[PDB]
Amino acid sequence: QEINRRVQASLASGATLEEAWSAIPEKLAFYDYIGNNPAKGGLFRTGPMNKGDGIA
Amino acid sequence: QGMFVLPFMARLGVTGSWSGWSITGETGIDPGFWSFEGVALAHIVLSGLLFLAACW
Amino acid sequence: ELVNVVDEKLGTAYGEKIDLNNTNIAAFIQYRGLYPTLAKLIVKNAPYESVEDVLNIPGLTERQKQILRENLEHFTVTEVETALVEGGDRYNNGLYK
Amino acid sequence: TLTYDDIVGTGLANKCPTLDDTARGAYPIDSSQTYRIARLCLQPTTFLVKEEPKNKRQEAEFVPTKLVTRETTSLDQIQGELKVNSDGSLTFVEEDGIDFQPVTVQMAGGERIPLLFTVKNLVASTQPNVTSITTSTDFKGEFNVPSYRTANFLDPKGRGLASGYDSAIALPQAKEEELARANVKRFSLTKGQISLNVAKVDGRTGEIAGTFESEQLSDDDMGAHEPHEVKIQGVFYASIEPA
Amino acid sequence: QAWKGHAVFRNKEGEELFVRRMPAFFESFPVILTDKNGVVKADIPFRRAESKYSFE
Ligand code: CLA
Ligand code: CLA
Ligand SMILES: CC1=C(/C=C/C(C)=C/C=C/C(C)=C/C=C/C=C(C)/C=C/C=C(C)/C=C/C2=C(C)CCCC2(C)C)C(C)(C)CCC1
Ligand SMILES: [Ca+2]
Repeated sequence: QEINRRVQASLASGATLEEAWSAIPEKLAFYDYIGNNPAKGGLFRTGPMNKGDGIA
Repeated sequence: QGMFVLPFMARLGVTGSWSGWSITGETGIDPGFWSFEGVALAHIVLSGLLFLAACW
Repeated sequence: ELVNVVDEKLGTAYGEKIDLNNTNIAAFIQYRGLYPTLAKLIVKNAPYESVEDVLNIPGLTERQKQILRENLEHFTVTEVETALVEGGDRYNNGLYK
Repeated sequence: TLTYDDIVGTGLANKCPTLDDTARGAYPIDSSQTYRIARLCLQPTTFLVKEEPKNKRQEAEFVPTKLVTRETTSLDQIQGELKVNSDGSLTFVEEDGIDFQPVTVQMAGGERIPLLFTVKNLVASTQPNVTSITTSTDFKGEFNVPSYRTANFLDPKGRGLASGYDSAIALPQAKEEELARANVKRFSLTKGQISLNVAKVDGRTGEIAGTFESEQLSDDDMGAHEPHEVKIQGVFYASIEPA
Repeated sequence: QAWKGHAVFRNKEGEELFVRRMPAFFESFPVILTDKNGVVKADIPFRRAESKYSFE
């Protein structure tokens, strides 16, 4: 929702689609990814999140 | 292959497996009971019988 | 290099129309007058170089040719795909309801 | 002549009819008439698999195997036209029948080799100038060998060609490149070769029998691994009649 | 997996050269090639500045 809000405001201020999306911080985008959702794990899937999907 | 007991079985005439192979590279041989597996099983059963005798 | 040939085939006319060379026989139920009599002759006499070659099946009645002509627009032909025609899958593709 | 209840459970149902030793005759071929094989039966007795060569690139041999799928191996009730050619040769064109069996044999050491033992779409021809079929007649031909599993078959993870997942769903964020060969099912279609050596002929009835040798690829598990080369040996029976 | 075959080394003059084999004592061993009479004809030098027997 926040990503889409920032993109729309960029588009409304005359940015191209490329510019609007390029203005989204990587850090914000990374929160909007299910591999960072704490309810996606397993009891015996041990270790860092990086051990699963990898080091982002 | 780091085989230690296999050569001792082979030295005295145990050369085949129940699964059909022989250490000389033959196929479709029937080793009878005294395959490597039969030898192993005989030793396990002997172990058990000696264990019981020890208790007595 | 590796391709699922059935998924690939969905990107051709096979995915848009009844492919006389590949499509399972139940598909002919979609239009008036094709199933089961024409459906059987079409599958039995495949493959076809063109849709209009379906009109040349030996033994067709005059009425059958008319019905076929009315439905040429719903037909296509693509290369025979082994995966779709083996196993008698054109007669029963393991799909029911 | 035996009934179903005579045969049921004996293993006889998987054997081809035989002809007696007296059947060393000749069956006249009239190039003006049409002919058909009313019943072709193929009964394998031996399955040999070509060993995957160590790396010497020397002679890789066909080795014996153990059948593990029981008396379920024979091809039968096969029919088709028997053409008489310009040169006096005969050509059998297989049209229909029970012309395939899945078969699993086991190599020494445990490796199981599934194959679709088959003569699907067999076209087999004799030598020229076959005025009569005798114990010198033979057929040589090619046949199709389609994928052992057909397009709907789903692997233990639910992946398939015409149905199923197209990825390894249990490894959601795995890199997909190294799993492509497992994820993308492919349908094999290759050729096999067969010789039928006529050993016995009933000139009166038009029944022939003898031995066969066929060569074909085994299962490749929808493109997941390399097939093995298989040699199948056995006996056959065929009944020839004016069409 | 497989024998590569027997390697025969030759110099520019076409004389056969023979690699000196490693004795069991040595964890590492230099690469020295001699003619049939044991005369040094080629080697892999350590110091290059005064090399006379390099393969090059
Ligand atoms: C509050 C406790 C707690 C929590 C929440 C964590 C959390 C974490 N640790 Mg830490 N840690 C702890 C205490 C804890 N730790 C203790 C006490 C030690 C010393 C052993 C450590 C040493 C440690 C190391 C060396 C590592 C971690 C790592 C991690 C991460 C991965 C955890 C994992 O894979 O668990 C797996 C959990 C399980 C598989 C659950 C165990 C369930 C047990 C076996 C059940 C027992 C049942 C019982 C026997 C039944 C009895 C029945 C009877 C009554 C009848 C995670 C951030 C990893 C990491 O990524 O670090 C950077 C890592 O490498 N931890
Ligand atoms: C019951 C009879 C029996 C038989 C037929 C076998 C057979 C076998 N065993 Mg088993 N074994 C047995 C009982 C038996 N075992 C018992 C009771 C034990 C527990 C001690 C073992 C423990 C055992 C081990 C640890 C191993 C075997 C192994 C083997 C294989 C190789 C044998 C070998 O090289 O011997 C070699 C034996 C000798 C060289 C004997 C030496 C005799 C000395 C020198 C005698 C000196 C004293 C004498 C009194 C001197 C005077 C002599 C006089 C004539 C002048 C063979 C399949 C091998 C194997 O392949 O395992 C899978 C192996 O590693 N066995
Ligand atoms: C001849 C021969 C052989 C050999 C053999 C042998 C070597 C044997 C043995 C054996 C044995 C080695 C035996 C044994 C045994 C035993 C026993 C019989 C036991 C027992 C027991 C008991 C009875 C006990 C009891 C008890 C308990 C359990 C607990 C506590 C209490 C009491 C004490 C009560 C062979 C194979 C080469 C081949 C061919 C021939
Ligand atoms: Ca013959």
